Amino acid sequence: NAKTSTKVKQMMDLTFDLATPIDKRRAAANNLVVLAKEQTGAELLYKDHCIAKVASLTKVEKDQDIYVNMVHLVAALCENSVERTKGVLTELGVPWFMRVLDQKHENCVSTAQFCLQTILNALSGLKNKPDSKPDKELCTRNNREIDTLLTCLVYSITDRTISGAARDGVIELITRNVHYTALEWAERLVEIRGLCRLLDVCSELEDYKYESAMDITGSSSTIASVCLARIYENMYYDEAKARFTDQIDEYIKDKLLAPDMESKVRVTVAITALLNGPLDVGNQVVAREGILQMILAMATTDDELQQRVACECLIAASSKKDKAKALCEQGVDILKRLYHSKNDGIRVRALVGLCKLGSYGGQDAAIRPFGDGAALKLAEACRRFLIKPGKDKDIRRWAADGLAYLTLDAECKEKLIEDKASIHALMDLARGGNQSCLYGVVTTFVNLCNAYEKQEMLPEMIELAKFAKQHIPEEHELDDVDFINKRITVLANEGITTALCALAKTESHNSQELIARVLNAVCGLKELRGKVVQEGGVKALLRMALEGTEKGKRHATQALARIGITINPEVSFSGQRSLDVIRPLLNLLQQDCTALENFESLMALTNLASMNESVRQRIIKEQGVSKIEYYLMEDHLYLTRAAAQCLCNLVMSEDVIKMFEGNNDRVKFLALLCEDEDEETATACAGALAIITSVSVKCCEKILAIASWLDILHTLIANPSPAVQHRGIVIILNMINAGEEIAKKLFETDIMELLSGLGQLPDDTRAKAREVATQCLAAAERYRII
Repeated sequence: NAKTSTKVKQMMDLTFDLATPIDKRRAAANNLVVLAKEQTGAELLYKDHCIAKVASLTKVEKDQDIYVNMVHLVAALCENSVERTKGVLTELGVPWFMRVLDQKHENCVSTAQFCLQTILNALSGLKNKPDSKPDKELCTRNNREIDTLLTCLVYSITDRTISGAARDGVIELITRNVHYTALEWAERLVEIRGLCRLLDVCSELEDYKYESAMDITGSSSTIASVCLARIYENMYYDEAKARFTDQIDEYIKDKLLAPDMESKVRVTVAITALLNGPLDVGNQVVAREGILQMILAMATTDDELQQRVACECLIAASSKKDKAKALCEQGVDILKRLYHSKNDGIRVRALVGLCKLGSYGGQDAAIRPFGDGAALKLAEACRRFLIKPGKDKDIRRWAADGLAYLTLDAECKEKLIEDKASIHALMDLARGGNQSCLYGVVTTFVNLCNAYEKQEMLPEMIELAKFAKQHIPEEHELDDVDFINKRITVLANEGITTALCALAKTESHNSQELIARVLNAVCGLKELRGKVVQEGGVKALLRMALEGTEKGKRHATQALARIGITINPEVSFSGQRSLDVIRPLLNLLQQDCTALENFESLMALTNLASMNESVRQRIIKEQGVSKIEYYLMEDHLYLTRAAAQCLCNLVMSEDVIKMFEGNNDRVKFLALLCEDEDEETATACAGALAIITSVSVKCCEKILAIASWLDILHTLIANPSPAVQHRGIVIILNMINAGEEIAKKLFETDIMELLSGLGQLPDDTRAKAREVATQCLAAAERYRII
């Protein structure tokens, strides 16, 4: 370790003395390198009081590049070290990270969050790997620090010291970690009265700032609602959902005494955020009570502020098919009135209120919603708000909430996709990352792509769904297809991938499902796969494939499968990515997925298995061999080919070979697949079995154990496919060379005679087979000399 030590000190130095200029950065970006996990690397910088030097350099440091690489440095050191972590928590305070968050320069928030995460990780045994759970043990030993960490975060939520960006980053951090049960953060947070604190952020008004104000962003109310909801998803028993709703209920009662306008305006804005979050709780609260009456009342006054706020609440109240049919009675009349307001922000909100109510229920009567031209009319209204240059505002967020409903209508989809100015407006909105417009904009995109969940018809006899099939069902009926594709193309072409990645920041599984639907839809066109990759699609989809809705994950995985088929995986999935993706892809191989999902998975896995022994290795450890194998027994013209082709790349790993050596019919069935009518299927199999017999004497024996293996070997030798026969005679050589007693069973049959017919002949179509055959005869000579 002589070497390492010296460089460390060389770099430590260059970095911290302000002499070295653009030389400083070299040391930094490189400093960070040497720690990278490597213990004998970190152990030192910790020991040469690096943590301290970083605390000095950072308060003075003005170059944003060096500054960031410094925080990475702190993270690198904590990584998987309870010690250096505990140690680091003492030398800088948790509040030192909470300051990196509030630094108002670029890339701070992501990096701050990465340390905090790394810290939370080391303390609890969490590894920064997909589907890692925390060590129950380390969660007890360090529960003091783990908890000191949570309480820090909850107390940062409403802290008026920090700016919006940082508040978001904090709330996000909490959303991400609440679900792990060995941490009990869901419960622990509800004790510290975290819910009230989240609600406080929700009811912070971004327009009119009442005297008591914290700095927020467009995404603050949304981000906070998703948190509220995620926390509730983890109130497991009935008693815990109790404590939750009770805390909320209480928080409302409190605000509703001394009901000045501020107190009223805030409670309703919070209730709105609460419906748009944990819906049941939102509803149990609207019930108790006559807050419905209170809202209607506010909507009826003549102050545009109560109007505004009350609309959003009405709009939010309608999120039940049940409580909307119940709501129209009284409220619709107010909405129609507000729909006539000269106040743009009010009109548009009222318009969304009405589009939402109007949307139920376009399956039931089979009769489409907004008949008789209402759909086109309302859409035109939304178009005008969307383009409206006159207010450069969040009036657009609502225009698009509107189109998320109208766009279910065919004619509407079509006007909209023709309307380039509006497609740009929508792109500019998503591109601007503002989380409050995700639902509207992305749903509109889903609609235009026809990517909404179709009517799912399932089979009696699931086990037979794929058997013997000779064709894979198109996703769309033939009339629709070309219009749909023209549409998906105009989206892809105005950079919908970058725009959605901007939004993918979200922690909402349901929000991720929408995004995953649109990206899958794009990847459905091979010509567009290129773009998606180059606009950063793979990183987003990979996250979305590992954590989300069962359906959302599915869509995201299939979109990755598609990219994998067309952009070589050595490029689209290097390097850690090629490993992370394997688990999700194997899940597309299950019986309840579509033949298309199976096929696109098999194809991608074949490509992935071709990379290195490392990716093969992950495929194996995840039970993948048997999951893929299943398809060889369907007589499916595409599924079986793909599976055979994939398997032909797995046998490159000796560990797979050992599977063929065991007690099973892997060698049997692979040999029988050699007689397959489909050339490519037969080629992959004889290829694979050639590879196997080339390295496994035991496998050559298993072949001789097959019912009428000689019949099988005749078929190979005389195969019309010059490729199969080449692979086939190679198998025979591999057996001959495997041992005298295998060779002898062979020499007892007409095989050697047969093979003496394929004499050497360099320029022939079958030159290769002739060559291997000549060597077969020659091998049988070595034996006879003895």
